Amino acid sequence: KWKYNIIYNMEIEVLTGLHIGGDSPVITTKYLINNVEPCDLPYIPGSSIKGKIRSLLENVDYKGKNGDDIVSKMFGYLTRLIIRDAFLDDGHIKSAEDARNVIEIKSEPRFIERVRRGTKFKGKIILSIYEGDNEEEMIKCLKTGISLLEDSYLGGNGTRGYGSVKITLGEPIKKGIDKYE
Amino acid sequence: KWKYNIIYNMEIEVLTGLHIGGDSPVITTKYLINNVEPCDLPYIPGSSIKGKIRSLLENVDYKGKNGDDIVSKMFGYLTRLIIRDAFLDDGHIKSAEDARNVIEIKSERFIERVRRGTKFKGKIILSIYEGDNEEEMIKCLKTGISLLEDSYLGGNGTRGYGSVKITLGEPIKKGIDKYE
Repeated sequence: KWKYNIIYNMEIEVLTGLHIGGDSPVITTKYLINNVEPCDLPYIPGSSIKGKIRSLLENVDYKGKNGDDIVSKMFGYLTRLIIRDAFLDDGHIKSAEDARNVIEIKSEPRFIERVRRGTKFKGKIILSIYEGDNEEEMIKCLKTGISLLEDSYLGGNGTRGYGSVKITLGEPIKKGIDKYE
Repeated sequence: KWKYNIIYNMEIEVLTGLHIGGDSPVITTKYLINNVEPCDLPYIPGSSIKGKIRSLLENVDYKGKNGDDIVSKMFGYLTRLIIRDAFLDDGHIKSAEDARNVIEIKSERFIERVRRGTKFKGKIILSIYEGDNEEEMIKCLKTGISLLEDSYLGGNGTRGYGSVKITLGEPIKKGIDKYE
């Protein structure tokens, strides 16, 4: 039986140049910049965050308060955790030329695209809570997974120093059946 | 099996004009001056430091206590050593007063180079697994850093460019405890 969803308005700040692949470009999608101009701009796929956090917890052998596989129960072997695609906070992005200033071309002698340090992504995380679930343990498993990621990296070329990320969850919003009406 | 991570707060001080390429400009990224105004200012890519340190270790034929290719086990052939990009100390970005002095235009052709005395900071993350030689790993990293100080970062090292002083903080050990 379902209790409520916990909603997190997550923010992802790029600390070192971030490369999530699609010369190798980063994955992009169409934005309407300044509510006028169509522009292809980076986004962070939810699969990248969820897959990276999951692999990090499996590397540290994260188990629940007992021996339970909370990692499997949350991230999947009924859905308990969605991490959606995150899109650019277009807060200081007012023209298509301001847009892909966001992207740096970095040589390594191929040329790799990266999302420059300081760009911010906004995305939702939805946690579904059912009766019999340990909400505090699930949040904790999510939090320390985020902690693991910040001492690691998103995307590729992390050995080269790419993809250091600061993840900020807001305060949790609990929505029960009442709030959906 | 993972045991812990070792975090070093790293500092890099330019001793002689450092040129890491992108008239020949140095690689730059967007900074914020006073956290208001944008400006393109230099940074040191982590690949420059890691690549030069490994390159130096190899010209020396560095090995572990046995025939260990510890350079490969660390710098790669699982991740064990991350060297992140290094960005300007927040002292150089309190005003436009300081951003202009950071870059010197030196004739040789005009070559940009980061002025002597500017400081960068970044992180070195080491991951230690079951059966890895932590003492030799740290020794191999520190030996490469030591060799770097008698070499150079970037280009035109023969002309005296890119002398660098690297300072590692005290190591921060982080097991599962510090991540919960």
